[PDB]
Amino acid sequence: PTKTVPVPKQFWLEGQTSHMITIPVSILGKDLRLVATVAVRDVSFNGSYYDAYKKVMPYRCVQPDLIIPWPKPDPIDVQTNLATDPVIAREQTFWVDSVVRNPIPKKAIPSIRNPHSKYKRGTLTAKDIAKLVA
Amino acid sequence: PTTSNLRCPDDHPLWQFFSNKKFIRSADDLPPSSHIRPWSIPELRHKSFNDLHSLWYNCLREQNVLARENHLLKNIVGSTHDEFSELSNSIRTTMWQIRHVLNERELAYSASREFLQDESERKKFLDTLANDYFDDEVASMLTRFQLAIFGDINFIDGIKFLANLKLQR
Amino acid sequence: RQWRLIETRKIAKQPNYQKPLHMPKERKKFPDYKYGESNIFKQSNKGLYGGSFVQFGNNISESKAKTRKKWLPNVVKKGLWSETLNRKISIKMTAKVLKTISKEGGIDNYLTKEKSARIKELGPTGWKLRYRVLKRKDEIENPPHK
Amino acid sequence: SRGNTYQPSTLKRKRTFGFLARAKSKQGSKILKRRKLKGRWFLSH
Amino acid sequence: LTRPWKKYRDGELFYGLSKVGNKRVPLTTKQGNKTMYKGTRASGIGRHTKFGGYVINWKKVRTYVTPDMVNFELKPYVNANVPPLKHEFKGGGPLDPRLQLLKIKEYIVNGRVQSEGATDSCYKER
Amino acid sequence: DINVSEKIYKWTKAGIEQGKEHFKVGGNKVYFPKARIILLRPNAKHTPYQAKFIVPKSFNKLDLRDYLYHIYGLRAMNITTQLLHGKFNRMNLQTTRFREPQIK
Amino acid sequence: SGSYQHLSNVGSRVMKRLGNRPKNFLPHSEKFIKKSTPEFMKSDLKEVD
RNA sequence: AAAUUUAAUAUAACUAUUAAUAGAAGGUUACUAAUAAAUUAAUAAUUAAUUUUAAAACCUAAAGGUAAACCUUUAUAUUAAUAAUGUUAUGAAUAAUUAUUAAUAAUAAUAAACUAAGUGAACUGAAACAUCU
RNA sequence: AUCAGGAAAAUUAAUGUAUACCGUAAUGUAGACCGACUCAGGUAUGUAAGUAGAGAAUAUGAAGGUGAAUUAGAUAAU
Ligand SMILES: [Mg+2]
Ligand SMILES: [Mg+2]
Ligand SMILES: [Mg+2]
Ligand SMILES: [Mg+2]
Ligand SMILES: [Mg+2]
Ligand SMILES: [Mg+2]
Ligand SMILES: [Mg+2]
Repeated sequence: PTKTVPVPKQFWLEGQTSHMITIPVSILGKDLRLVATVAVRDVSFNGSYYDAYKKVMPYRCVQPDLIIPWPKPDPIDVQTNLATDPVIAREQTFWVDSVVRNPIPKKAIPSIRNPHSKYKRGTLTAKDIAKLVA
Repeated sequence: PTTSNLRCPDDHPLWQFFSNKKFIRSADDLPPSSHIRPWSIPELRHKSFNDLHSLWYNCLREQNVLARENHLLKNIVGSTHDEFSELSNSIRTTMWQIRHVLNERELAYSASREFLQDESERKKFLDTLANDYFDDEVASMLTRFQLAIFGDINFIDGIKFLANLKLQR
Repeated sequence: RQWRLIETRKIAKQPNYQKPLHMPKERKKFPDYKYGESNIFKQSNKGLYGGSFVQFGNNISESKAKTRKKWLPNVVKKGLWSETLNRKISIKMTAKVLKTISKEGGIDNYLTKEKSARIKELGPTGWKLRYRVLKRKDEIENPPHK
Repeated sequence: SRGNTYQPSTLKRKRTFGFLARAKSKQGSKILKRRKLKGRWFLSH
Repeated sequence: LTRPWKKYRDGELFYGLSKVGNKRVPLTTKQGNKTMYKGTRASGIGRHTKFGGYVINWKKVRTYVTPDMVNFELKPYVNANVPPLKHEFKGGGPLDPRLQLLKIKEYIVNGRVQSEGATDSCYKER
Repeated sequence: DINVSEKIYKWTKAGIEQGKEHFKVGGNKVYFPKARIILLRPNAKHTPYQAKFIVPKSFNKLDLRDYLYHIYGLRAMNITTQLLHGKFNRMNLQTTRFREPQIK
Repeated sequence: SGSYQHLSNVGSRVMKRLGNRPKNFLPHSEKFIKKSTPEFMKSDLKEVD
C-alpha cells in the first residue's frame, strides 16, 4: 500500500518535480504472509540457535520439519569514535584475586551504593530481643 | 571591540564539549543505533576498577556533549527527533550497569570475607588447596600467589602457614 | 461485681523475637500489665481505685425531669506503710480500697494477693507497686549466693 | 468600602493553613486525613 | 492599545491566560518574605558563624576524583559486531561466596588467564 | 605577615605555578558523579573570557569549579550562580497550574 | 519551543494523568491528534501501548 | 474453501446478588530513583512454579527543627591500633595529614469499613409540652 | 516633664582563612497587588531640581515619565 500525498519542499527528494509524491503506508503482520512461489501461513517457532544477528534466533517452522531461515543481516562497518573496538571491549582486566584487600576503595562506596538507605533494617539480634522484652 | 585582538587557543579545554569543532552533530555524523550497542553487565563484570572509572568518566563526557546539543535542539529549533536523547539514555543505562557491577563486586568480597571468618569452612578450603597444589617451580609460584593473597595478625598467620607448608615439603 | 472496663481493654499483641522499624531507646523496667492502662477515667491510673470508675447517670426531680450527672468514687490521697519497701507510699485511694487494705493487713498484702480480681482492680501504678514489692521480697529471701 | 477582605501575606498563610501547621496538631491531622480520603490532590497550602 | 491586533474589548487578559489557578502548590526560592529561605540541597558544607559569616569545613566539600590513568580506548558505546555476553552461575548467585572461592583458587593455580579473550561468544563462566 | 585576601591570591598563584588545583580540594571524594553540565551560548553581556553552563539545581559553586578542573582540565577563576524563576505554565486550561523548573 | 521542560520532570502527577489516559477515552484524544497532523505524517493504523 | 453474522471471552467499567479464596502507598523534582541469579517442571533459547539477590533522591506528628518536599546535625563520623609521610623539643617524646584493621548508632508514610468501649444531642413523634419518644 | 521609658548571647595568647546557600527582572498611589473587570476604591518606606514663601501650604516646573481597549463629527431639547 502506497498512498500519493502532497509533501512540502522540506521533505523533497532530489528529483520530485511536483509536490505530489507516492509513499508507503505501514501494514499489520496479520495482513501479510511469508514467501520462499509459496505462502507460509502458520509459523510454529520452537527451536532456537544463535546466528552470530549476534542473538539467539528461533527457527521458523511452516509440518515442523520444513524450516525457513531468517534473512541475512546486512553488514555494518563501525567507524565511530564513540564505539569501542571489539577486542578492547572483550578484554579481561579483573580477576577476583584477593580475599583481604577489597576491589574498590572505602571512599568510593558512597558513590556506588547508598549509606543512610532507609530500607536497610537489619539487626534482629538476641541481645536486642532481650532488651525489648520485659 | 574586535575578535582579531584575541588569539583563541585551538586546544582550549572547552572544545571538549563539542564532537569535533562543530555546533551540531549532523544526522549523518551521528553513530546510528544499528551500530552502537550499550555495554552488557556480564561483560563489564570482568573489568578493573580503574578502567571502569575511566569508562564512566568517558560516558559522562559524552553525555555532556549530547546534553548540550539536546538542549539546543529542544529549546531553540524545538525539534522532536530525540536521537541525542536516545543516545544519552543508552549511556545512562551503561553507567547504571557499571554502578551495579561495582556494588556487586563489593558484596561478593564481603561474602567471601564472611565465609573466611567462619573458621570450620576456611580451614577445610585451605586443606583442599594444599592437596590440590601437592613441578617445584610451579608450586613455588602458586605458594607465592597464596602468600600475596594472605597479605598484622593475619600476616602472622600467613607466615605460620607458609612455614608449615615448607616443613611439609 | 464485674470488671467490665478492665478486662475489656485490649493491647497490641507483641510479636516475639527469635528488627522493627522503630524500637524504644530505654529498657522495659516493669512487666507488661495484662489489661494495660485505662483510657477511660485516666484519673484512676495515678493510684489505687479498686476498679471503681466514674459513673454517669440521671439526676431526676419530683417531676421526673432527667438531667445528666456523674458520680465520683471517694478518692483520698493517703500515705501508707509498706513493710517490704520499708517506707510509706502515698497514693490516691478510694476509701473502699483503704478499708480493704486495713482488713487485709498492709499494702504489700493487698498488692501481692493472688486472685485475678485483685490483679484486675489494681491500676498500672498498682501493678508496678506489686512488682516492686514481690521483687523486693524475692531479693530478701534469696541472696545471689545460697 | 468592603470586598477586599483577603490581604495576602505569604508568611501568615503558610503559618496558618500550611501543610506543616496541619500536620502538627491532632485536628490538623484529621483534616489532612479527611482530604486524603476524599482524594484531594492538594492537602493544604 | 495594549496589543494592536486586539482593538475591540474582548475577554483578554493583560498578561497570561487566566488570573486564577491552584494556589496550593509547593513554593520555590523566589516567593515569600525576605526571611523565607528555601535552599536547594547545595550547602551542608561548612558552618554558620555567630556573627553571620560562614566557615567552610573541607573535610566535607564534594570533590570529583578522575582516575589519573585514563583509558581513552574505553568508550561509552560498544561495536554491534560484538554479541552481548551471558554469564552462567550454576555454582546460587554471582555474589555466592563458594564461586568466589573457586575463582580465587583458579587464580592461584593459573594467575591472570583470560576467559573471554576470544571475541567470537554467547554464554560462559563457571 | 599579610591579610586574608592577599594570602588567598598567593595560594591561587602557587597552585597555578604547580599545575595542580588553584583551590583547596575538599577532603570529600565522590568517585562516580551522575551530574552533567550544559554549555550555553554567550549573551551580549558576557565576554569571550566568560562561559556559562546550566548545572544541577543542587550544584555548589565550589563543586562546579572542582568538576570543571577534574573532568575537563579547565581552570574557572571566578564563578557566579544564577537561579532562574519557574514561571507558571499550563497546557489545556482545564488542567492544573504548575511551575516550570527552577533552573540554575 | 523555549521551555526547559526536558531538564526537570515537573507536574509529574499531571504528566501521568495525561500520559495514562483511560483506554475507553483514547478514541477522543486520537481523533484530535488525527485532526491536527498533515496528510503525509498521519497513518490509518491504531497505535499499540 | 475464505469470508459475513450470531453468542462467549481481555490487561480495559461500575452496581446487586450467589459461591469460592484471602485479609491490603501517595506525593515533590530531578546529579531520573536501574537489576542480577539459581533450582525444578515443561520443551540450547523457552514459559511457569519455587526461590535468593542489587538498586530505590527528597516529603508525608514523634535523630532536632521548619513556612510538606527545606534547613541542621556531620558513620567520606568519632575512638583505638598500626603503617609511610612533613615539623618541633630531647635512639625516645609531641602534634598534623593519608591509608588499612578493630570498636561504637542510625530513620512512627501507612489505610478505609467492620468490632469493642467512653461520652452522648437535638430536630422529630405525642397532631401543644415537660413524663415518654 | 510625668504617663517613669524592651529581652536575651567575658579577656588574653597560640594556631588558622582558598571565603557556602538563597534574594537580585520588571511591576509596585498599579494594565503587572487586594477589590468577580486592564474597576476614579484599598495598599507600607526613603529621595522628592530651582524660583517663592513661615511650611512637605499655594503657583511654576529643570530633569524623568505619560498622553490611555474607543474614535470622528455635531454641540437641538435636556
Ligand atoms: Mg472574595
Ligand atoms: Mg490559633
Ligand atoms: Mg488580582
Ligand atoms: Mg517577591
Ligand atoms: Mg527561622
Ligand atoms: Mg457506643
Ligand atoms: Mg484602579
